[PDB]
Amino acid sequence: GRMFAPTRIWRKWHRRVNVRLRRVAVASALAATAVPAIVTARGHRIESVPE
Amino acid sequence: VKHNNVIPNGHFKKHWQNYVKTWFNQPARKQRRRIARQKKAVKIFPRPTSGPLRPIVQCQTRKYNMKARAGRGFTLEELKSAGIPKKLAPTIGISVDHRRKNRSLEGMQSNIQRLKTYKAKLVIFPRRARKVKAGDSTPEELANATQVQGDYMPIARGEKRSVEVVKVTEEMKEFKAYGKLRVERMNQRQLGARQKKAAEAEKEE
Amino acid sequence: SQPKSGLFVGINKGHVVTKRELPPRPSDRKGKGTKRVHFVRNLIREVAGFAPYEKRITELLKVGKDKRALKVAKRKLGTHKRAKKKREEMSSVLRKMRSA
RNA sequence: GCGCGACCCCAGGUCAGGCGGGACUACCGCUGAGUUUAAGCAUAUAAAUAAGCGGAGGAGAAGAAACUUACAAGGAUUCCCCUAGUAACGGCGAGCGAACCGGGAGCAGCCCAGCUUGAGAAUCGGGCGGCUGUGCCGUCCGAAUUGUAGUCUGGAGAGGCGUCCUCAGCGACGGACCGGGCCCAAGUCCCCUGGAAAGGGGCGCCUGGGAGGGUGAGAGCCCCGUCCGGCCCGGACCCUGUCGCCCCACGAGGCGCCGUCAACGAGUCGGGUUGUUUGGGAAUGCAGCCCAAAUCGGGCGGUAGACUCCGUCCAAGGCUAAA
RNA sequence: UUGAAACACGGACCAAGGAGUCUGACAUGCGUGCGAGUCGACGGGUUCUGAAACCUGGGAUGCGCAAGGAAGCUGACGAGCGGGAGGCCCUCACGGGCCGCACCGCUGGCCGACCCUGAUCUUCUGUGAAGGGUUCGAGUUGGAGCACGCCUGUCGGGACCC
RNA sequence: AAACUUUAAAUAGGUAGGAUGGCGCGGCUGCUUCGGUGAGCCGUGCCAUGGAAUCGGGUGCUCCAAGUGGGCCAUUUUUG
RNA sequence: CCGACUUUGUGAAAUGA
RNA sequence: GGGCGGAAGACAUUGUCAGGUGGGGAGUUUGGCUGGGGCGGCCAAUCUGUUAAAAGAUAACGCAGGUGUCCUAAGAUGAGC
RNA sequence: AAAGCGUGGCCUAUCGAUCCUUUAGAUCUUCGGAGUUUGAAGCUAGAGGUGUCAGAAAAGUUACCACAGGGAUUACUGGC
Ligand SMILES: C[C@@H]1C[C@@H]([C@H](O)CC2CC(=O)NC(=O)C2)C(=O)[C@@H](C)C1
Ligand SMILES: [Mg+2]
Ligand SMILES: [Mg+2]
Ligand SMILES: [Mg+2]
Ligand SMILES: [Mg+2]
Ligand SMILES: [Mg+2]
Ligand SMILES: [Mg+2]
Ligand SMILES: [Mg+2]
Ligand SMILES: [Mg+2]
Ligand SMILES: [Mg+2]
Ligand SMILES: [Mg+2]
Ligand SMILES: [Mg+2]
Ligand SMILES: [Mg+2]
Ligand SMILES: [Mg+2]
Ligand SMILES: [Mg+2]
Ligand SMILES: [Mg+2]
Ligand SMILES: [Mg+2]
Ligand SMILES: [Mg+2]
Ligand SMILES: [Mg+2]
Ligand SMILES: [Mg+2]
Ligand SMILES: [Mg+2]
Ligand SMILES: [Mg+2]
Ligand SMILES: [Mg+2]
Ligand SMILES: [Mg+2]
Ligand SMILES: [Mg+2]
Ligand SMILES: [Mg+2]
Ligand SMILES: [Mg+2]
Ligand SMILES: [Mg+2]
Ligand SMILES: [Mg+2]
Ligand SMILES: [Mg+2]
Ligand SMILES: [Mg+2]
Ligand SMILES: [Mg+2]
Ligand SMILES: [Mg+2]
Ligand SMILES: [Mg+2]
Ligand SMILES: [Mg+2]
Ligand SMILES: [Mg+2]
Ligand SMILES: [Mg+2]
Ligand SMILES: [Mg+2]
Ligand SMILES: [Mg+2]
Ligand SMILES: [Mg+2]
Ligand SMILES: [Mg+2]
Ligand SMILES: [Mg+2]
Ligand SMILES: [Mg+2]
Ligand SMILES: [Mg+2]
Ligand SMILES: [Mg+2]
Ligand SMILES: [Mg+2]
Repeated sequence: GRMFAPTRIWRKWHRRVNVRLRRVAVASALAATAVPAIVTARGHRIESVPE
Repeated sequence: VKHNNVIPNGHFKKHWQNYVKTWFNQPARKQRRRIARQKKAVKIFPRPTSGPLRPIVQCQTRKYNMKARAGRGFTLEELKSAGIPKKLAPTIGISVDHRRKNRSLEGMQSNIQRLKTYKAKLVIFPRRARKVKAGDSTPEELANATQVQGDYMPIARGEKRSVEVVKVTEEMKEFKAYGKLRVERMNQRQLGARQKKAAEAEKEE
Repeated sequence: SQPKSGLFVGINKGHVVTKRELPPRPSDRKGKGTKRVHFVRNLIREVAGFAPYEKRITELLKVGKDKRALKVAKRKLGTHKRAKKKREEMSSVLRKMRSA
């Protein structure tokens, strides 16, 4: 038979975010990279990088 | 229904799932239109990509009467008074609209000004190689023509916000503008009875 | 016609813009009757004759009962606007027949 | 006992041709339900749908206002956004529901019939023959005067005038899009486990190629490929790019002057009534029946009506890409 | 089911499949962005792994910023009291004073419906100094909203499954 | 004497038990009175040992929403 | 079943206008 | 003699409206309470007294009854009795 | 005479929503191109009625019967 509530193409595949909220998010993505401690905590091997 | 809510009004009683329109081909629409524009430009090299020219006109409809926008074509009267024949304006990239009417010198002269500027900055290649006839342009002029892109004449939509400072005259202060505004509402309301009373003066008096 | 008053309310309200007088267009003469077509329509009028309601309207006018002539013309033609002018044209055709 | 011309109509296995059927995504036309909702149900809703019957193309349909607006007005068609779940409509109940304005996508206008060769059918077809072969030419027969061609389409136009301004083709080489093929970097170097090394360890290399697949297990380097492009072949081409020879006119068009002409689509519009349809409400469309036009004229301005004024357009014929 | 061990129904056993989901409108609660604005959602430009991302327009697109009327139409002339968090002053402190957000209660003003009212001024039916109201508003004297996300609820959709 | 009552219980009902109170002074009124006469309000200054017992943080204010809307037994009053 | 309009033309008298 | 021969004849008849008939046919409805339901009754609106247990609320197809009206006076009031 | 009484009957029952039609009123508003001028819709307050009385427009039969259900509910048994 069918499945219960068969999936349909008109689910909400794409979601919207406020353009200013994308800009806020990308600014706070940049601002976190300028920190060696969080770049390290995110997993990258930074022990000979100069500055 | 149940607890306090706005009363439902869903139009979901027909077979709407047979007519749901999903937009997943939207990016491909954009890409297809872009290829279409690119190849139209390549075919119409070196004509301007914006296509033919358009008039400054006013919008209709009290909501928008104060906002200018682009029209469909210059009326026969503009094309005649600019020295740009009827049959030939679409030939040299000027639309023609046989249906419009001009009621104001201001609009007519504004559209003449657009025509004159366009004819100042238009360059036209000869129909043949060496035969330069009237309306063409010089070889050295033709050698520097490119495909101008975007809106080569932007239409300012509404008049600029200028807020200057002037004297407050007493002949300006004394003006009772609200009373003014009510008085011609009276004039409009009473225009029926006043002209009836008047016409009967001719009938009997 | 003459420009607006310039004040947003009232008799002939709106914004003042200098008015322009529009040169005549074709279809400003649209239907202006012409010599030859009046000829053509005259001749076939005489060759063909009159319809029965046209004849009855002639009779009502040659009696003089113009209200009844209008009323039957309306019941045939359909609208007051056409009934009145068909009555007017049959008054024309009846004066031009008593003229001689 | 005649020969005839036309008209209508026959039969022709006459010469040459065109039609039927098929697939269903989308498109056009007719037809057309009900379960359901309305907590019953009878109008309404389901639905101007499903089913039924037909027609095409690669898109189809629509399309150059007998349009909207009341503005400072706009200006063909189509689709998206908003208008708007709004005006409206509805046992004013459940419910139903568009449009103008504006923003975008794309933009393109055209051609007939009429009054207009009458010193002259200038038009078209078929047979036959010739060639330069999607045609063109010579000749015969025929269609057609119950009108083929030409000018004109309301933005006009026909005339008369005018200094004036605008008109022809053919080659050549390409460019562009389309298809197809051929080729294209680097370890299979040493040790172990293992049926197998594609695994572990060492030493190396490619990388505009670490997409992917194959191969006896986690393969960039064994194979096909992938990146960069290169080379050859063949199509359609009729889009445009540059070169050469041929030089465009008394004809057409444009521009300007004129005032005299200035023809525009009929059982069609319009009206009544009836059924359906619609958001369309004294009736939105459509259809039947009956009534039945006009040329100082006709249709609209979303409340039926008479009058005065105003704005607006010109139907009843046709074609038309793109979105 | 008021009451099941029931002389109430289903159930022999195992394996796998099997039932509140997805969508449009709304609502409260919460988070985030900005905040009298907020949305870039339909388009355009760009994008060398990209149906992604990024930029752009809006000067009026939606919602909000203003409501009352059926419609013509008119459209907020600037708030006091009681109680109160917390801050500050006096006292050695107990106790007192002042300023007093939010919120609750109270009494009013202003705009509009409806009624009432009329000095003046004007284009003679308009304006409206003054004064109003046991009535009415989903008002005002507090700008608080726009967008996205999520849970619950509602309603239409097959709509928890049979 | 359920559809009669003079009389008339018990249990159960309501309200009050202060800081949301009073008194002085000087003001408003378009109400009220013969009238500062009252009624109320307004500003200010004074008082008011917390005004019976016991107990104790509160639905105090609001939002969204679930399930439920078949009841049954007992002591006592009680209708067929 | 029935009336009116329609296909539906031609002309004659009698009563009504 | 340009009639194939008759009969009816602009009536029948076709088309469209209009009225009557039309279970031949279609669609649908056919209330609730109730000591099962049906019939009965209205205990569905609604009044007074009682049940109703000395505030209020309080049920049953409990009891005894009422109502769907009547009135320019049988309303207002003043005087007199 | 006046105090006062009087917004129906001495008090407790005697009655009616939406849509529609109709009526009363302002010297009211709209018919959205501007007017004159009938019609139409409005605004406020009534009436025409739903007695199943918070208000569908509505007769039977089925033994030929069908379905979803019910011990919320009868006829047999048992129980009080
Ligand atoms: C004779 C009339 C009948 C009745 C009304 O017309 C019935 C309507 C009312 C309704 O609910 N919607 C309808 O379609 C029916 C009414 O008003 C009464 C006073 C009297
Ligand atoms: Mg399957
Ligand atoms: Mg359905
Ligand atoms: Mg139903
Ligand atoms: Mg149901
Ligand atoms: Mg049913
Ligand atoms: Mg519909
Ligand atoms: Mg079908
Ligand atoms: Mg087409
Ligand atoms: Mg909205
Ligand atoms: Mg190895
Ligand atoms: Mg592999
Ligand atoms: Mg290789
Ligand atoms: Mg290779
Ligand atoms: Mg149909
Ligand atoms: Mg109709
Ligand atoms: Mg009809
Ligand atoms: Mg076409
Ligand atoms: Mg039981
Ligand atoms: Mg047992
Ligand atoms: Mg059993
Ligand atoms: Mg069972
Ligand atoms: Mg079993
Ligand atoms: Mg499982
Ligand atoms: Mg905005
Ligand atoms: Mg305060
Ligand atoms: Mg408050
Ligand atoms: Mg649901
Ligand atoms: Mg006693
Ligand atoms: Mg008691
Ligand atoms: Mg007591
Ligand atoms: Mg039947
Ligand atoms: Mg049935
Ligand atoms: Mg029953
Ligand atoms: Mg019984
Ligand atoms: Mg009831
Ligand atoms: Mg009691
Ligand atoms: Mg007395
Ligand atoms: Mg009184
Ligand atoms: Mg009495
Ligand atoms: Mg009414
Ligand atoms: Mg109008
Ligand atoms: Mg009533
Ligand atoms: Mg039976
Ligand atoms: Mg039998
Ligand atoms: Mg039982």
